[PDB]
Amino acid sequence: TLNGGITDMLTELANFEKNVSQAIHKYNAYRKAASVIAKYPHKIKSGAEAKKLPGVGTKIAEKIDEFLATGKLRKLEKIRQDDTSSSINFLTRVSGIGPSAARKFVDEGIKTLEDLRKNEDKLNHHQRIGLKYFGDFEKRIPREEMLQMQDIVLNEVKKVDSEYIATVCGSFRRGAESSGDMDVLLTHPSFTSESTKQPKLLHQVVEQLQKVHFITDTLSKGETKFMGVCQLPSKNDEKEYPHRRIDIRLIPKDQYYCGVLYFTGSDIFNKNMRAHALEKGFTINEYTIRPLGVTGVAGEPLPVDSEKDIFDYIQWKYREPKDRSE
DNA sequence: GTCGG
DNA sequence: GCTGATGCGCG
DNA sequence: CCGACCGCGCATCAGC
Ligand SMILES: [Mn+2]
Ligand SMILES: [Mn+2]
Ligand SMILES: [Mn+2]
Ligand SMILES: [Mn+2]
Ligand SMILES: [Mn+2]
Ligand SMILES: [Mn+2]
Ligand SMILES: [Mn+2]
Ligand SMILES: [Mn+2]
Ligand code: NA
Ligand code: NA
Repeated sequence: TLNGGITDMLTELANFEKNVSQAIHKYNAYRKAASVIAKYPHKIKSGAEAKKLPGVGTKIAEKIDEFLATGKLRKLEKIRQDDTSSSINFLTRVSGIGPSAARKFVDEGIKTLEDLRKNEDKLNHHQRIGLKYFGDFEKRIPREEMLQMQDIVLNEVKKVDSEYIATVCGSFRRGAESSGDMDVLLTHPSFTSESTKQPKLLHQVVEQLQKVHFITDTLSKGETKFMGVCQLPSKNDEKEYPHRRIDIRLIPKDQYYCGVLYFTGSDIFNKNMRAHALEKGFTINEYTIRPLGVTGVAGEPLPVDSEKDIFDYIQWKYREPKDRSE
């Protein structure tokens, strides 16, 4: 946290451009500036010193100069006290409310958690669940709870079938002492790249996890990705655990290493790696790494036996999950 | 907003 | 009733 | 200067 003042303001500026300005590339530009400054090993003494980093241009060095001069930023003061901007920003904290719905609510005068209760009937299933667990979803998960969460899913999973393999990923796999949610990568030998039919795989795992009252709600469900809510079992009914976001992702077994690389993250690392893959003639997704043709068409998937195999393809020295929190 | 082309 | 553009989301 | 800026899964609903 050597430059947290600067990275905090860049993050709040990125969030402003996503939620209010609906400018995803200005959101991404600020996050990239913030991620690069988080990585810089000297305390930033001026915007000129920051402009030397890839991702920090004139306008950000200007905001850093103002921020170090005054301890504040005028642009952010305006945004915090703008009724629309701050109300839109607030609503996007509800899961299911993104920048479009937020702006439309505020245009209808719906602009506080109470207002969303009065108009519960204007929310889709996802939003209504995000309002229901609004506070719980902002609570972090101690790694101690994560470990009990991991033990419950792994046990239930192969109480459905021996051959399942469940890998908890996301920030937990990177050794985070606390996590935003639970991200679970799922595989099975009967579902590979050339597999057919099936897809009753995610459902039986989800259904089993519901049958033991671990999953409590569903945000979305498909044959490869599940998004929902879970909860650690209440200790003899004594101040229940917060409800938690869980994501389960079912990847073909022969594609496990691309899948685990993607789901381990972090998101900015994934974006940095895939960009770097692009320069060296590759395209990385959660299934394959494919070579880039002369034109722009992607080639056939390359053989992958390890997370490191992908790093070498793109001439990146392997970085362990702990070192992936970009 | 940024920076490579 | 249908669907594909749009929205929201995952790392 | 100018435009590209990772990659993809699922749900909703305007316009038929
Ligand atoms: Mn009100
Ligand atoms: Mn997560
Ligand atoms: Mn997640
Ligand atoms: Mn029951
Ligand atoms: Mn995330
Ligand atoms: Mn590079
Ligand atoms: Mn459709
Ligand atoms: Mn421009
Ligand atoms: Na720079
Ligand atoms: Na949201």
